[PDB]
Amino acid sequence: QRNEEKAQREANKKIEKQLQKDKQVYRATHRLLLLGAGESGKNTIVKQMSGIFETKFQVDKVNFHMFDVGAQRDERRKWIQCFNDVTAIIFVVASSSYNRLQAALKLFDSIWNNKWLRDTSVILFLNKQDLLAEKVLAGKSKIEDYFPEFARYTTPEDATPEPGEDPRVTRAKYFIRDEFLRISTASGDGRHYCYPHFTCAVDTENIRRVFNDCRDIIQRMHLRQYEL
Amino acid sequence: QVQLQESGGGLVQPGGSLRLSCAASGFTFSNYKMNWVRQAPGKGLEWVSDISQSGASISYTGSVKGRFTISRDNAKNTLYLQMNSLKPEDTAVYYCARCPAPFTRDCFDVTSTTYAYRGQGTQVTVSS
Amino acid sequence: QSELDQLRQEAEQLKNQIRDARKACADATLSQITNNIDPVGRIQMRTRRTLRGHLAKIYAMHWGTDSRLLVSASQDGKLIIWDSYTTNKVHAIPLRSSWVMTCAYAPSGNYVACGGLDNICSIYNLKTREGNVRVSRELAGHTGYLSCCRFLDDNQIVTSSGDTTCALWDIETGQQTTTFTGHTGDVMSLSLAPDTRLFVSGACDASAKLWDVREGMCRQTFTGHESDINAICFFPNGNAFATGSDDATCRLFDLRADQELMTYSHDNIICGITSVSFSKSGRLLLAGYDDFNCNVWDALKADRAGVLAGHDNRVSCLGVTDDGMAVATGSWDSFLKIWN
Amino acid sequence: GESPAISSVMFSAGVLGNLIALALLARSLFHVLVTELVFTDLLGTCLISPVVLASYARNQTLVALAPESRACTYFAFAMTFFSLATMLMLFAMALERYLSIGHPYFYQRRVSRSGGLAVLPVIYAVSLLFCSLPLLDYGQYVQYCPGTWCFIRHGRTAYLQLYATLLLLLIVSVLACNFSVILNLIRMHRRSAEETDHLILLAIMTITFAVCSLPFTIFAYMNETSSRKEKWDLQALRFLSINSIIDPWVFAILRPPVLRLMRSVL
Amino acid sequence: NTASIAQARKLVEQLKMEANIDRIKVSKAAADLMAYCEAHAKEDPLLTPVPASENPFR
Ligand SMILES: CC(C)(C)c1ccc(CN(Cc2cccc(OCC(=O)O)c2)S(=O)(=O)c2cccnc2)cc1
Repeated sequence: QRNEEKAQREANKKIEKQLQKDKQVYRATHRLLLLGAGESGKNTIVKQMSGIFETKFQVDKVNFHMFDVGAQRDERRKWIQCFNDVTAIIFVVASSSYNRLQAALKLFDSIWNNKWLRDTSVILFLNKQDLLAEKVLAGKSKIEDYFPEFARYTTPEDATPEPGEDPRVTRAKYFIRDEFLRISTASGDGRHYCYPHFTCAVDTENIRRVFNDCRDIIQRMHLRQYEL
Repeated sequence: QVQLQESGGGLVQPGGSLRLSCAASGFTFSNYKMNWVRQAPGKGLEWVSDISQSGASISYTGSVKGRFTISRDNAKNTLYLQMNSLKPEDTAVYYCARCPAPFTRDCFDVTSTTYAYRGQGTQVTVSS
Repeated sequence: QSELDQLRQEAEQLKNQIRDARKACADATLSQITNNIDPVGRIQMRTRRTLRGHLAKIYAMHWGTDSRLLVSASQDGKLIIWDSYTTNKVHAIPLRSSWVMTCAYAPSGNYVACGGLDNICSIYNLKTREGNVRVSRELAGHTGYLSCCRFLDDNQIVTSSGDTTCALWDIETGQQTTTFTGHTGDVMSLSLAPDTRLFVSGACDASAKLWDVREGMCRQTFTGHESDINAICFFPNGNAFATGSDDATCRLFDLRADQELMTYSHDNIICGITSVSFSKSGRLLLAGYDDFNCNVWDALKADRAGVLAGHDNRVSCLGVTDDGMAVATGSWDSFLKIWN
Repeated sequence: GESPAISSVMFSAGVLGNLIALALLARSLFHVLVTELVFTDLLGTCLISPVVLASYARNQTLVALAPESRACTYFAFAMTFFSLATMLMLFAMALERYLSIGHPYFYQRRVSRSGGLAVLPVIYAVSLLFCSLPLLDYGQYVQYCPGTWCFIRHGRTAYLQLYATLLLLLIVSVLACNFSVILNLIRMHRRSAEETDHLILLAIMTITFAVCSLPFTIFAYMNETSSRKEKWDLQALRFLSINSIIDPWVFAILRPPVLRLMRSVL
Repeated sequence: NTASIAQARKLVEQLKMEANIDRIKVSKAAADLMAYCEAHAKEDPLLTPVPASENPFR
């Protein structure tokens, strides 16, 4: 008849007026995927800010959600496709580990070249630099025997480091950063960028770095509407 | 079924040479990028090397570059790894892995604890 | 070890024996005795409806047994119950976790299940006594993500998980009644038989298994594919089933001959299958792909006889109604379409 | 005898550019804005230009107003209304681009595509208000020395200065928005391609807008004697017109991909 | 070592238990599938176009 149909239309209109309020909140939020190498220092970064843990924070009246997979297996070729609409993948790399550095490199290469993660940008945090400085000044722990091109590598001219550090620490850090940036500049399809950084447990500037990098990501996303 | 049978292992003096082979069955060998991984005693799985579909793109880890050489015969569906001037820290169980999807440039979980498209591996022992 | 060595040798011997029995039971190809029938010609469907209202990509979708009400689950955190005839939204459940990957409808129409990356299958009651739609239960106990939930009745539910195990739960009590182990990879999809005594499951180890619900053991194993299996569906009579994998190939396996009957593939297809389904008669096999299209296959002649090309992103879910009148399709572009 | 050559080629180029630009989009908020812009320009062209074309064969520079007795009133009304409409549409597009590149987060939530269709309705409303203000005899329309067009009369009224200052404010705002977007593009090119080609397109757009719209405003603050006698008030409007002609070209045809691939091949 | 013995036990017993299955020939099962597809070809609205009057999605 008509009574049930008008009741259904009332219910649909109420549902839609609620879905509008929900859509206005879904657009003001930016979801981030915290995907560390595991026992690599992501715990400190989430301390600074079931099956999946979530951390909400706010910077300059902008809301961010950061997700970290908890009770999952070490295979991630199926549940990572869920995170292709996430605005940024925060990739933590324990730079003091060197073979976990090659494992992190292979993980980054698989994420960068994936078919569904091909439009998602990566904010790369090269953490744990204090132990790296300790090991490179001590000379007991080598990067040469695990990366044979450490020698022959001349520190680039740009990106002057902080003066409180031994130039060998700078050489090692920029070697690792270039190791990641070679993969990142592997050419091809993707429409995505890598924003590498140098962090530690002492820093408190990480949320603002993520804020500015997501700002640049959103700017480059808007800039694509002015093309074809 | 997807079967990967490795052979060629054994015990060799330091500085010797070997050639491990991997025979594949149950899938189009030419559509998949192949990997050689290894597990050392008391340690986890480690990625050693890999080769692409045609064979033009080849990669090794840091500690084997210049010594090992990987190759694949698509006509006989075989994956070869020639190891030269082995060192005592090369003793490990070597596995021939295939990464899960064809025509892709990413191989996600070849180094996972439980991965279906691996082999049983051959023991390569270096001693005198 | 030598014990391990002889165990592996015995396993290989039994494997060879099973392969010999299979090859003994294979006399004529399905494509050899079917070449006498006439082809289905050309099947060309039209987009009758288009349901809008989801914000993010849609992972799951399930028709109701009344062939009218539909459920869809999207990654914005929404479980929307639609009226498919008049396009009106009947319900909109907000979820506790935004990463829902599966959804199911009760055959009675009274409950709706949904699960995801939170390792829980939540049961919502749609017929609350003069109230709203509220969660009835939260079945927890899996160790990996939850890939599929399916109702047996208002009190039993079978689930697939990312920890390589399937489970059978009693909704009233809330504890796992049965646990089906044996897979070596993440279980991606499960399918109930017309009668609810058996069900098949596909995993990331390129194999499918047949489980008996009451006993809880694995009857048969099928290993025709060469990559991850994403979709599975029973034949309308329950004596065969179809799977789709990442090697860009669908396959129709038999339950009585215990081996694969037909292979649906084409060289121009280099994308994986995300969902498969059968029509009411079982003559059509619909398959959604990663190249944004859906293909209709002649399940007996193995030749493609139609295309459903209306989606802009990856076709994630695909379901034929229980009376065979319409086909719902949900994609990652946040739109469900009805075809007929 | 005064040849129609200047009007013929200009009208032809305008209509053909509008049609070529409309074809390639007839199949985001920027899409809605560009389609409304080209629609407005083409509609204004079809509703205005045939009228000035008409008084060329129906008179040998003798009957300026041959068709009717109040036709130039219609011409002046259409002219003012369509100029306000095109200028306001360009202002809306520049403001959209400015918020998109300058304040991304704020633009991320508040501005949605659905509210994009409403820009045309409110622009037409305010344009009808500010262009029908004189039609109630608050101003005056008069035919100009070439005889082929009618427009606001100099002196005895304060309407021409108001029109000129409104268009000047819109022009200054458009230029400020374009320069801010250029600054932001340079900054995001220095923090890091496509930024350079976006810069090329936006720079040529800013130059062709600032050169083809200021002549009218400067020639609208001068004496009626030196204006009509020196015959500059005609080019003052012809430049605004060729601005309306150029806009769809650089908004739809010379998209940054096209310019990028051209500079790559060359 | 001993952790693999248990799973090898599991696999070998599963193979022993699923090796004893009566497998009919492909001919009879394929003929059954053909008979089912032919007996229900009359009730498949997707296989044949239904009149636009009784189609609920007209
Ligand atoms: C609304 C807007 C798009 C800005 C506009 C404004 C005015 C005209 C008329 N035009 C100018 C004109 C002014 C005064 C006199 C005159 O007459 C010329 C003569 O004979 O001297 C011609 S237009 O040239 O027709 C032409 C150019 C570009 C696009 N569409 C039409 C058209 C379009």
